[PDB]
Amino acid sequence: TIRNSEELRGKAIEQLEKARARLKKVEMDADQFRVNGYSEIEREKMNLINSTYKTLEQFEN
Amino acid sequence: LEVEAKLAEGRKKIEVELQEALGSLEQQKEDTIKSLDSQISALSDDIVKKVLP
Repeated sequence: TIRNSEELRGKAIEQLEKARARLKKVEMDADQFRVNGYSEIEREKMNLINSTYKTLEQFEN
Repeated sequence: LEVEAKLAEGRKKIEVELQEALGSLEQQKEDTIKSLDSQISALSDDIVKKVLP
């Protein structure tokens, strides 16, 4: 009986802590992903405007 | 959206630029048609001396 509860508690805490550590890491991945996405969106917006200005100029031609 | 709307407005601005340029060219063409009349008269005389032997 003693060897069981301890193992459960050992294993259990290794697992809660591990799960929350993973949460942190993701909190990290997402955090990273959000920054990348934001930059990509800005560039894409830039894409649209730039290319449409090119299209304008061609229309003027 | 915001970039997209901005681009749409830019397209409208380009159309305004292009619409205006064509009108200016048309006015210029009208003036030219009015202008260089001597070419017309003399231009008319032009063919005459070379059209026949």
